[PDB]
Formats: sequence, C-alpha cells, structure tokens
Amino acid sequence: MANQQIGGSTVTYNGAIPMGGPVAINSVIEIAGTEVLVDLKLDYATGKISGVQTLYIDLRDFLGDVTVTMPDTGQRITARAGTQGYYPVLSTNLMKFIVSATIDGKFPMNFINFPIALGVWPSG
Amino acid sequence: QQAALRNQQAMAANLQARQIVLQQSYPVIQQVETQTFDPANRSVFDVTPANVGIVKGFLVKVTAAIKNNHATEAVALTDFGPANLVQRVIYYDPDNQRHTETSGWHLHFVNTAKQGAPFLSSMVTDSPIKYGDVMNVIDAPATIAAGATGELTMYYWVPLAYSETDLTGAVLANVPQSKQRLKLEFANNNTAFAAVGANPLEAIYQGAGAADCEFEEISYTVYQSYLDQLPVGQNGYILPLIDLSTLYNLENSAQAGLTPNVDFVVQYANLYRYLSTIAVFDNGGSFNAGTDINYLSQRTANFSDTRKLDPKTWAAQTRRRIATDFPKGVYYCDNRDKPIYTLQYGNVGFVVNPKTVNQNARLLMGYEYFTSRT
Amino acid sequence: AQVQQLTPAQQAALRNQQAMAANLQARQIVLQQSYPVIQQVETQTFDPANRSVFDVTPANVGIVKGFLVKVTAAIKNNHATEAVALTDFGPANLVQRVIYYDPDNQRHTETSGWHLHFVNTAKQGAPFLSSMVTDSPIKYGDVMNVIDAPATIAAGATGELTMYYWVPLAYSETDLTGAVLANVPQSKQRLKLEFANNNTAFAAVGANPLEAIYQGAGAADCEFEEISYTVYQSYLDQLPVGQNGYILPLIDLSTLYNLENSAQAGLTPNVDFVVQYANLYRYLSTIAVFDNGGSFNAGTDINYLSQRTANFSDTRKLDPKTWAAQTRRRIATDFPKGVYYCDNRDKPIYTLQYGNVGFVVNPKTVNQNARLLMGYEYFTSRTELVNAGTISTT
Amino acid sequence: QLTPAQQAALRNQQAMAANLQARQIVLQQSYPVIQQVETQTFDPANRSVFDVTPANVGIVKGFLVKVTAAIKNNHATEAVALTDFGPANLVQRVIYYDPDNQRHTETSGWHLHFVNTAKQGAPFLSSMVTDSPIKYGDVMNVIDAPATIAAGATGELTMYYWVPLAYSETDLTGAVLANVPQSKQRLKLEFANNNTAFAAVGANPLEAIYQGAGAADCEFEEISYTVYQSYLDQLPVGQNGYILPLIDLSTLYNLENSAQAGLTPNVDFVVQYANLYRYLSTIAVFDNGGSFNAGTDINYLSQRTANFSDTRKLDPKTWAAQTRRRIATDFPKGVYYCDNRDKPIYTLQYGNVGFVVNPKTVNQNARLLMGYEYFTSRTELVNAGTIS
Amino acid sequence: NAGTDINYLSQRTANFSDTRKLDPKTWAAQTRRRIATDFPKGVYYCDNRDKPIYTLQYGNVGFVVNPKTVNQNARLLMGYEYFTSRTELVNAG
Amino acid sequence: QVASNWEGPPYMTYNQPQAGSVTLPVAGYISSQLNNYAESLNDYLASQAGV
Repeated sequence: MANQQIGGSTVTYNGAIPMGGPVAINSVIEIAGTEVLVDLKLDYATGKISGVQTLYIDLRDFLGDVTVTMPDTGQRITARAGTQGYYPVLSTNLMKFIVSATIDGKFPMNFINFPIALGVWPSG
Repeated sequence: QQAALRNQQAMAANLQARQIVLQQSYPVIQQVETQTFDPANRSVFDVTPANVGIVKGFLVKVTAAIKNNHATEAVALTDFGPANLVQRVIYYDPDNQRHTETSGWHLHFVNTAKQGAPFLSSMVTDSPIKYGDVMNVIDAPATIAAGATGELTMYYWVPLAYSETDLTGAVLANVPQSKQRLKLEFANNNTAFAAVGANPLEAIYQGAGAADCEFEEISYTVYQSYLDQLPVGQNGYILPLIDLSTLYNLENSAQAGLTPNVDFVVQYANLYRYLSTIAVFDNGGSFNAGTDINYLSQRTANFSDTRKLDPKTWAAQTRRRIATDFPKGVYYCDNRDKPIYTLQYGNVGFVVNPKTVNQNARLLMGYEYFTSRT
Repeated sequence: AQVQQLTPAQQAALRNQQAMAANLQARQIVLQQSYPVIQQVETQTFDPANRSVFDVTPANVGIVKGFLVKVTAAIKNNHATEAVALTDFGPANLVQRVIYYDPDNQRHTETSGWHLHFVNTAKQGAPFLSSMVTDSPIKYGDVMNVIDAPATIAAGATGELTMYYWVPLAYSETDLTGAVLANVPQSKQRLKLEFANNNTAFAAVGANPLEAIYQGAGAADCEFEEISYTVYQSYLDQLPVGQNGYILPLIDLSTLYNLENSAQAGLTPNVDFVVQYANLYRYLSTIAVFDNGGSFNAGTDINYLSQRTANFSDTRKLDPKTWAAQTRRRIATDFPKGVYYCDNRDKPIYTLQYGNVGFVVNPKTVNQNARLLMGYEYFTSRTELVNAGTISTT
Repeated sequence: QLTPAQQAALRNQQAMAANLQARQIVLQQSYPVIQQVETQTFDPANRSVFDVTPANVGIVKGFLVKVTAAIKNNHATEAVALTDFGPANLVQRVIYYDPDNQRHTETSGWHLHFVNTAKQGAPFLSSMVTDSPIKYGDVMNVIDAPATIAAGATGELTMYYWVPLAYSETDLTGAVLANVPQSKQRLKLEFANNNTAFAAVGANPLEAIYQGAGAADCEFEEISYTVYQSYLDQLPVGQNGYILPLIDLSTLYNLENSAQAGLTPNVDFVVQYANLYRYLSTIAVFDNGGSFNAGTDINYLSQRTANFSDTRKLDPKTWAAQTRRRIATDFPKGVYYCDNRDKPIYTLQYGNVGFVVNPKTVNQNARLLMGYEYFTSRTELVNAGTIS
Repeated sequence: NAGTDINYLSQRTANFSDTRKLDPKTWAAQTRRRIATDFPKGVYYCDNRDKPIYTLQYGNVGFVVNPKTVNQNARLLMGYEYFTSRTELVNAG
Repeated sequence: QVASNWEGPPYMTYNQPQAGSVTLPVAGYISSQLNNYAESLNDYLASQAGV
C-alpha cells in the first residue's frame, strides 16, 4: 500500500481544429513481411496535414488483430479481429507510427487529423 | 524596400547584445541527472534540466555492460557501433516547444560535422609523448566472445545554441512556469543485437551469437551547459532577442519507394533554413561504399541541379569538411555558407539516383536547420 | 621601410583607394546574391599510347571559381618476376601539366601536378582530401578512397589509381581575386591538360623518380590501360544585374591568381644559392624541391634554408628541422622527402625591383645533376576592366 | 562625472580603445623576423644550467628552443623504455626575465609542452597519420625519441619548446618592447642531467625521460640546444613617435607552475587561485606516489567559487571529454587540463575561486602538481566615496 | 631554514611593480646594516623608517614572499609596527 | 538622363527579384486593389521601354 512512483513522461498533443481542413490520409498497410513503419513527418513539414488525431482502422476480412503504436507516447491501440472502428490517438508533432499485426493481411487505414469519437462496429 | 533597413538595424542591435552576454557572463556546466537502470524493465526516461540562465546545450554520457551468453559463437561491432546507445533524444522548450527530435546516430554525425573531425576521438600521431587513447571517452570493444562482458561508453552533445561564439538557437530558461524537458530512449534487448542477415542499422553488435546477448546495465549522466550571471540593466535583462527567438533543430526521417535508375527527390520544407543534410542509403539491410548509387544532387524547382556528383566526388566534398569519410552508406551535404532557405529561391529538393535497390530499401534523411517567425 | 621594400601602408598608396572601395562593395553584393554551383563539364577515357594532351572546353556560365579534376588510371605490370613500388609524389604525377586560359586569352595557371597537389595541401591545412586515422569505434576512415593508389604492383597484377586536383582561379570562397567572368556567348577560354605517358610514369632503378608514378626493377614493361578523367566546374550563378549590366568587382576579376613553377640549377656545396623572387608579383607561397641528382633526402644535405632581403639581410634562417617545424604548424605534417615550403600569406612579397627578395638554399653535399624545382603562387595584374556592353534588340 | 570611480572607468575605456587601435596598426605594418641567438653543445656530466641573452630588437614575441640529445645505455643485458612525458623532460626548467626584472615564465619542461599543445589544438609539432598514398607523414623527425634503448645501443632525441611572450600571433599581450635602450633580457635554461633523466624500476618517473632495469648505467653523451628569437621589426611611426599598444606591452602573459600535498581519500582537496591574476588555463597532474592512473583514482575534479558553488564538477572521463573537444586527443596518463580562455578566472569578479580534486585512492607521498597560465597587469584601485 | 626555501622577498605597489625584490641573502644584507647581525632562522626584517609605507587604498602596497620549498601546515607570521592618528586631539584639560 | 522606372537592361532584369526580397508579392493583390493594379502594369511597361 502507498508505493509512490519515480518517472512519468510529459508530452504535448494535437486536440484542436486545423486552420487548413479536415484532411485524412489513406495508407493501406502490407504485413506478412515485417512490422510496418509509417512516417508522416514529411507531410507535416511540407505544408500538408498538421497532426494525426484519430485513426480509422478497417479489419473486416482479417482473422487476427492489428496494433498501432506511437513512439513518442507509447500508446498501443489494438484493433480486434472482425471489427472496423474509429480510435482517438495520442500523437505528437512527430507523426511516426509502428503498425503490426499477427500473421498477414491488407488493412485500409485512415490518419484522420480531426476528432471523431470512438466506436467499434460489432461488440463481442 | 524601406523594410529591409529596420530588419538590418534589428540585427545590429541583436549582435551588439550577443557580445555583451558572451563577454560579461559565466559559462557553467553542471550535472542535472544521473541514473542506472536495467533495460529489460524500462528504457525511456525523462530528464528535468535546471531552469537557470541561457541554456546552450546538453552533454549526455551513456555507459553499458553488454554480456554475450552464447555457448560458442561471438558477436562483432556494427558500423554505427556505440552511437546506437541512445535510440532517440527529444528536447522541449520551457514553453513546451519541441526543438530537436533526431535519433542517436544522426546526433553523433552532426557532432562529427560541427567539429571537423570524428566527435571526441583522439587522432593517431607520430609523437613520442604518450598522447592518444588514454581515458577512453568513446569506447566499445570490437568483439564480445561467448561468455564475455564488454564495457561501452559514448558521449552525445545535444545542441541548443549553434556554437560557442554564436548564440543562435539558445534557450532562455529563466521563465516562471518552465516546461523544459529532455526525453531519452535507450537500446533495449530487442534493438541492439541483430542476427546475421538482419539490418544492422539501429543495432550495436551483430553476429551468430546475438540471440543470447543482453544488457546488464545502462547508466546515463546528463550535464547542462549554460550561461549564468546575465547582465541586468535598468529596463531589465540585456539579451540577444532575435537569437533566443530562433530555434536550431535536428530532425530525422525515413523515405521509401526507390527504383533503379530513377531519381528519388525529397523536398525541403519551405519554412526552414537548412544547414546540413545527411542521407543514409539503407539498401535492404546492406550498406555499400557508393557502388549502388549513380549520383546525388540538390535539384531546384525548375529542373536545375546544383551539385550533381558521382559518389566518390560527393565524398571528396565532405573530406574537406570533416577530414575523413563517414561510414559506408552515409552521405553528407553541407550548406553552412549558404543555407537552403527554399522560400527565397524556389523549391529545392534532394536527389538520389540509385543503381541497385533491394527489397525493403529505404532512405533515412537527417536534417539540421534554423527556424523563426520572421 | 626597414625589412620589406614597400611597407604595406606605402604600397597601399600605389593603388587607387577610390577604386578599391568600389571593388569591395561590388564583391559583397556578388557573394550575397549568387549561388555556388558545381557542374560536370567534360569526361573522356583514353589510351595514352595514342594521345596524351587534351584541351577541355569549360562551360560559359557565371563567375568561375575553379576546376575539380578527377583522374582515374589503370596500370598493368607485364613483367615476368619483378614488381614496382610507388614513388614519393606517387599518384600526384598523373597530370604532367595544367594550363588555363581565361575568356580574355590570358594565361592563369601553368604548373605540374605535383606542385598543384602541394598548393592544394597548403591551403587546406592538411594533406589534400585525405582521411586521418582515429581511435573511434564508429567506422570512419578510408571508406570511399577519394585519393587512392596501390603501394606495390606485383609481377602480372593490375593497380587502380585515383587522384583529385583542384585548379584554383579564385583565391578562396570569400576572396574572389583571380576569378573570371564567363557569362558570355563565346570566349577564348580553354583548359589544357597533359597526362602521364608510358615513358614518364615508370622509372627504372637508378633514374630520377620526380615525374614518375611507380619505380622498380619491373618498370620497363609497365603499361597504362585507361586514364579516364572528369572535369567539374565550380562557379557562382545568378549574378546581381543592376543598372548597366552585371555588378562586378572590377579589380578582382582583373587580378590573376597564378601558380607558375620553374627549375633553377647551379648549386655548389657550402655556399648560398639564391633564387630571386621576380619583380611586381605579390608572392604568397614558395615551394622548393631539392632534386639532388635523382635522390631526395630528408633534410640531411642542407646546412640551412633562408629567405633573404637586400637591406635587412635574413628574415628567417633556420635548420632543416626548424624549417620543417614551421611547416608542421600549417599543414599538421611535413611535405614529402626533399620538399620545403615557405608561407608568405600575411605579408606577401611585392618588392618593386628584381632581385630584392630571394630564397636561399645552403647545401652541404651536391651531386652531379642537382637542381632546385621552384613552385610559386602569386597575384599579378596587367589589365584594367572597364564596364561592358548590352544588346538592345530592335 | 566627478566621481573618481567613474572618472577612472571613462579613461580606462578610452585607453582600451586606443590600445586595440594601435595593436592592429602594428600587426599590419610590422614584419615577423625569426633569427638564431645562441647554439651550444655541452656535456651534462660537467654543466647543465645555461643562461641565454636574447637580442634587444623590436617587439619580442617568444623563443623557439630546439633541444637535441644522445643517450647511451651502458648496461650489459637490460634495456630501458620511454616514460609518459618522454622527451619533454629534456628541459627541466625555463625561466625568462624582463629588462625590468619582471619574471615572465617559470614552467617546468613538461608544463611548457602541454601549454604548447593546448594552444595549437593538436600535440605540439606532431604529424597526423593519414591514408594518403603521397608520402607525407614523419619525414624530418621534428620531435623524435626512440621508444626503447637496448643494452649497448644509442638513441637520438629531438624536442622543441615554444617559450611564449606574446599571447598569440594576433594578440600582442605579454610581448616585450625592446627597441628602446634598456637592460638586457635573461632566458635561463636548466637541462636534464644524468641524475634526473633515468629512473629505476619503481622510482617516480615524473621528470625522467627513460625508465627501466638498466637505468643505472644509462648516461648522456651530448646535449645541443639552439634558441631562436621571434620578434617584430619595421614598427610603424606616427606623428608623436612610435605607435605602440601601450597596455598590451605593460601586461604580462605568464606560465608559473606549482605543487601541493596533503590529499585524503574521499575528501575535497582545494588549491586556491591565490593572486589577483586573470587565469587562462590550469593543468593538474595527480602524482599518486609515483603511480599515474587514467582517472580511476579520482572521484571528481571541480572548480569552486566564493560561495562554495561548483561552476564545473565532472567525472574524470567527462573532464577528459572537454579536453578532447579542444586538442583532439587526450593528455598523457594523469594530466588534467582546464580551459578558461573565454571567461578567465579572476578573483575580484565573483569572489575567491579554487580548484578541487576529490581523490578516490591515495598512495604515500602523493601530491598534486599544478601549472598556471595567466595575465598580470597594473591593479588600479581607486577609492569610492568614503574612506572610513 | 636560513633562507634556503625562499626564492625572493619583495614589496610591490599595485600588485605589479616591486620596489625591493631581493633574494634572502641580499635581504639579510639590508638588515646587517640595521642591527649589525642576523635575525634567527626564518625571521626576515624590513625597515621602512625613513619613508613609512602609507597608502590611501587597501592593498595598494603588499609584502611578497615567493617560496621554494613548502611543507604541510606552512604559515607566514607577520609582525607589524606602525603609526595611527586619532580622529581628534586628546583633551589635555 | 535618368528614368524613374529604369531598373537596368530589360532583357537582364525582367525576371530578377529585388534586393531584400524574401518572398515577392503579386502586383495587384474589385476584390483587391484596382488602380494600383493598373499603375503596377504601367510602371512595368515603362521599365521595359525606357520612358
């Protein structure tokens, strides 16, 4: 009882409305070769999308799970097997993403940049 | 234009105040944190610096105690070596603004590029007085045999100001509710030991016995260099105002989609004034000394090239800057005499025309640039 | 005047002060509003048994700063049992001569390849385009082999040389003295390049290895195969056109930055052998090679080296080790065996009479065909550069 | 106006502006001359202390001292080997005196070599080892010494010493005006003899040159020295006479060394910066009772101020990392350098400054050998308001 | 010690310019003109009776000892002899 | 002989940006300036014709 902690990690995020537009990015992922890295730092610097705020992950025909990881945060949003969904993410000005799965697959993925509340199409 | 005289009169008042701070204040370097950990538990740590004076950089000392637990086989050091001990460094301003978000091997190469020599290395001389490798400031064994234990050490300079005499990019950390921050990620047991046939890019050791290599400890120590005892006047502090308004940043990236004998252009961002460029042609877990690149260039917006050179002639330009060659696959482009602003002269890009492209081949791009609100 | 003949305040009075205030104002306008470009202009692969002298036409673009010459060579040995070994100058003897004529048909730089290599060494502060050995575990060092040559070509083996030459026109990247304007529809501007033959690049045991590349017992059968070369022009683009044409530094583009070389003879032991600096040049560096009859020694055949002046006799007069200690401050090593360097960059020799400043070698043992191979580096100016004409198409 | 503290600050600002103006007139109009003043070959078995009279010409900037030596090992079977300081111990002491009896430099042999290294950015007069196929390298053997003199062999040594009067070639601070009629200047030189340059196995090899099991039979054969004087001539003449930097020539650039003892394990050992100098560098040599270690016997080196506050306090490997940023190598085993050239230590700005070493291991007869490098001027000390 | 651990003794004005900088044998030669003998080992006398040392600013004249051999717990004992005026006269009666 | 719009020879200075000139504006920007747009065209054509 009452064990204090030593180290936490404070970090800034994207949570407001862009003065550009609502802009999403289709980045269909090919796995069964490795883990997949997505780097959108080039788009942030060259005048495009300001920061990923929501994910749309579409796993309808896939048999396993899909994990997306932010490296500045360590958040590990894991979409489930036969479900589609909107997921708000904690992501920084670094838009780097580590996409993984279990075995195989092709996944439509949308890096949304505007807030959409969470939902998952089948539940259970 | 009448507006180009006030922005040169504001530079004259700024440079008058820079030479007041650098001449009438005290350079301090003090230890802010030290910690020893096991990387199986955690490897990402946050360092709270001291909020005093004008901060102009951090010196990070990382040690390690890698042990090879294999039965009969050994591992050997990679080309990047102990520079992959810090996987990432992120710095945050007192106003929580991100300055530098590069990796470890790129931070070492800008440290090499800003010195004119490999960073904190001792050059071999003919002298009979015993100079040389005495203290082992940067040190790692070449091989670690089965059952052995190698001691590593490595130093990083995380810059805020551009140099010691040029206070551009420096941070004034005398603010009340300061959010100054220095993130650090370190190599755990999954990113530092690669098997044979793997990608030795972020690894430290590689060999037939990397499946049983592990860390015993990683210790880090952070030192903050800053300027204390700032000149105070009647109206307050005397400061180089548009020197502390400018950032000096270090970023890295990773591009893909390389095709043989096709130019691959990476565009420069229009808001930055780029000072250097580092391109690492990672040809699918294989690194080559220029024998897989036709040419490298810096092409402008129309189609005009400015330095379209063979990979041996590209290396000849870096040998009159850092007096040696970067490791194989690493290519450096210097623009310090005239920075790539790419807002006052078109849209400049960086071109690599490859000769051979393997599967999962990528191009890592490290940048170094100024940033303000002009 | 006590030491120098013209005492820099009263040699500034021999120049127009209103014309050099306008000249420095035009140089900083050019360096602010231009862009450094380096372009490949000419490439050719040849066999030197047929042709060895080449005129290279550089591009008529911007204000030219210099040329980067990459020379690659392949050498066959073709002996039965003997091998050859690299000489002291080595791969720097791949270019035997280099001549540049400007758009005004005025000769700028005329020297050999060994003397061009040493001025490239002396202006860097280190051996030219070399990689130092360090203790770092990160794999720096010799990765790309910019300047590279094998040390020994065995009996029936092939060696590959690579050598880079910087042919300077402008003095530095900031001082644009000696640069030429080439932004013209046509010009009388060329770059003459003499290369190593099969006669001059291989020397037998006993012969003078001065212009040679390899020397050994199996040097009679050594052949070249290909001496492919590449020329890179380095210039400043997008010149700041103001009123009445290009804004140009007129005194800077009319001054020549030259790199002549010579060969003096007539040395006798234990007396001074003076080589006179010429009249009305602004000397910046002197390089002396003591060719002692096909043999080159590490200082052990010189009593002292010196720089002499008519009044105020010796300005420096040092041992061969003390002369080499002044060189180790500048290039962080010393030059090859027999080469002696003298720096005059902060106080250039400009002496208004002929033999007023001289360079002295006092030898102590002199062979039969002994000579001094001088190499100079200087500013001179014979022309004036009034402003030019435009088109105005009807 | 009207207050002698700010009336003196106004004329010190005018005298400093006229000094920097007169300096760059001198460095533009003068000519650098280097000429030999003395050469002598001797035997250390007879005499080993020499005094050299430099010429009173121009503005003297410093002295280049070449020292050549020959050493025979007369042992039957045993060889000797170089120490870590090596041929820098050929000279034991360099003393220079003004024409007004003002002591400029009193280094040892090794301390003058390390300041020459730290003011170059590389080991002094060495040659870097490069990959070039053109035969650069070690051709002339400017500083040379054999690593081993076998039993019955002979070894030739060569060593160079820059004795600085002026600070640098662009800063004429510490230079001696000598074109006026005055007394003669004095350059004393104590050399190594057959008692100080050979140490037995176990003796303190601090000021030795060779050490080994055959050092009892080793001896010198000859020591030659040549002194060259580097000075400026054709000084510019204005309407009032010579144009001279008047507070650069009346400032002294000095190179003392010293020592202290009494070190306790895990206890901070302070060496105070005593006088009112402007200290530019500091060399600490931890002679741990004849043993020299690479930082494993020191907890931390530091520099304190008046309110006990460390302005740098680093690990011995971090102290050496700041050394590698300047001279691109490490100083020899046991030598610790401290650069203060951008902000010189001055014990009138922020109070009394000290130099701290916290040792981990201490052997018997352990001491801390210091070497200073500083500026000295005349302190003007006006009264401010009240006298009581 | 009888002068064998001191390089020189001096009296400099503005921490720069010495006025009597002598080695310990010439320093003892100036006191043999004063007391016709030598003070004991370690004792060094300096006579300023003809012109007394009188500054208006602190430390504008100093006494210098440049030693040669310094042991641990070495200290320098300084005895003074001086005149001091009072702020007023002494109220005779 | 001076001209208030002469920027130098017009075949050499027509595409040349001015001295400071970080980013150039457009010469006109009903929605924006109209008679300043027409006088920015007359001043350019007077530069190409020399009074």
